[PDB]
Amino acid sequence: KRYEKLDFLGEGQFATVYKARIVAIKKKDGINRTALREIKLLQELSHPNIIGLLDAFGHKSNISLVFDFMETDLEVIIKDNSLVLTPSHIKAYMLMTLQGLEYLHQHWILHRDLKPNNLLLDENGVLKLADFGLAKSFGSPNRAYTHQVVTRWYRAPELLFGARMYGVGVDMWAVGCILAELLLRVPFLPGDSDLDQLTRIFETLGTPTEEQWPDMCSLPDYVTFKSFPGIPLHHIFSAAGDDLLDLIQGLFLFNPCARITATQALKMKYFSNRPGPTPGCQLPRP
Amino acid sequence: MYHNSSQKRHWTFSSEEQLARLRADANRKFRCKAVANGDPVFLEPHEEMTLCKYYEKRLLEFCSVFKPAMPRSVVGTACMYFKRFYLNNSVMEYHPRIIMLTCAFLACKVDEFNVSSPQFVGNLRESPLGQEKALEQILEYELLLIQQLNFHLIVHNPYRPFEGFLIDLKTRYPILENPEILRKTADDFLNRIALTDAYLLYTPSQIALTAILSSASRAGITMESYLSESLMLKENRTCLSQLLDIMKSMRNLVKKYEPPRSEEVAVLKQKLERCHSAE
Amino acid sequence: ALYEYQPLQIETYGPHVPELEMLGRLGYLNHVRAASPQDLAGGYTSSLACHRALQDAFSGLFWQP
Repeated sequence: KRYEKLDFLGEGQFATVYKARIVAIKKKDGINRTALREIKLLQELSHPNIIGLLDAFGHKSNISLVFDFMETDLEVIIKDNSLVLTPSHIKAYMLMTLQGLEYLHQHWILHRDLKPNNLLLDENGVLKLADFGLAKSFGSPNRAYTHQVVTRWYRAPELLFGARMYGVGVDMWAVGCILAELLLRVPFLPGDSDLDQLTRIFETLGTPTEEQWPDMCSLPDYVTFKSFPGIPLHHIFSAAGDDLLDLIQGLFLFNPCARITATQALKMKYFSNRPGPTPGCQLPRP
Repeated sequence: MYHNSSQKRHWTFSSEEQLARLRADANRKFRCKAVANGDPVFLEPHEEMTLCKYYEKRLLEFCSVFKPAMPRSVVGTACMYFKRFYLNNSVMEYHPRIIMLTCAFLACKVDEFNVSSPQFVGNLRESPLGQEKALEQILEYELLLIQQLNFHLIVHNPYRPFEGFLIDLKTRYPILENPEILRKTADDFLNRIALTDAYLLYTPSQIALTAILSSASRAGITMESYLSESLMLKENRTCLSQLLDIMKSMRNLVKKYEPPRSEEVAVLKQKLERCHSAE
Repeated sequence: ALYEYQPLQIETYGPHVPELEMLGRLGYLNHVRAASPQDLAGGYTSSLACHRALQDAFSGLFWQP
């Protein structure tokens, strides 16, 4: 329409992404429900740590969504062996993730696809939640959801046990998994199946009991597991200070109610303490 | 949320006069295209308005009998899409029979009410060929509808606000002993309000509260203390006056609402068909 | 350059909504349906529904175009 079409960025299941003059354009059922989901939610959201939908248009049953052009994502940062992730860098990434998530959760929307590659960074080091193709409003009792959301490695145990209803805990668990990947530079819980995912969670964090998770056995795909002791968090995260271990502990609470919210996470001493989060312009670039 | 929504920003208008101007502009902008291409075949804005009221009623009928059961949220969204579409478009350019189905189709996707295309057009009382033709027309106009909505798809309905006030009245307003006795009449008034331009002129919260206080006034219950004491408008007396005037204005829209007459609709339908025969 | 939590400043143009954690104490949850064990097990509480409904009731009640 008014877009130069410069460079190819990537392809997906539902859409293909191109750089255009600078913006990113993502090109009998009718218009794609994943495209409509992205349009309908991002039109109602305006926050510095949420990807901006600048414009939408197309022809027939094909639409082009226009977004801010993002330079990289956390996955590229994490996987880049050259760049060192200092505690200040980790805090900064987590802060922006949580500020975006606090805003999103305030507007009764779950992302449901949090992972380093859906945390896009611009040239100014502003992190934005992107890919709202699985994002969904929450806090309605009538609305029934699917448990297969969140890529397996970042999926919370309540999802892996078939939680139909859930809340911000599905994002916060993925935020813990991202934090764990920022600290280790490798996926925390790389499960090859829904059963291998639950195994790795319980072998690392301990098999939860009815004390730690009151109604775990009421979840429809609950399977009774071997009781593991779980590796103490200080043994996993050797370089993590006590404030960061308290954050990690709260993101990885088995009980999704007890699991810390974005606002609670943001109020934790980890974010208040020294050192302060790295300013956007000083964050590492691949 | 309504308070930072596209609905509030872009689709809540200052007055009926401002609506009538958008609709008048639509009617004369089509006339100027039709004359530029090529008589009393053209519909006047008041006739367009009668047909839109008639088709909005046909959209509600469609959504009411739709299997599987369409949530009220989807129906509200579809009806809002229909109203918004015909602010800036003539029924002489885009047939409201097609646009109303395309409204329902888009609303089902936006409100995450998962139905397949065939089970959607399965709800039409037409031959299999007719249903397949209907589907092709809906798919043709789905992008048109989204364009004319300016890609503002989330609609804030008064129904959740209505639930929030009932929780609040049950919790903080024991003077109203059982607030659930207001539900039926307040719902009846919400339906009537929906037939007007109210959805384009007031907030969903204002609409919901108007329905509740109207239902209270019919019951004989003088619950102005809820506004002053519970909602804390005794502090801000101008905010109270402003709120009472919105609700009076909204009660006045419903009183002066004329439904389309059968004999009038028949004549304008024939006139509408004649406009689409030639284009 | 240390971080300090500031709450999100979003004008609602309507009455004050009570905090999520206060809804139980203030008696709101007596008028919303109880979350089932399975709902609770996933982190869905009756407080979420109730809080969303009050926020929607109060959002823009005072706002004029």
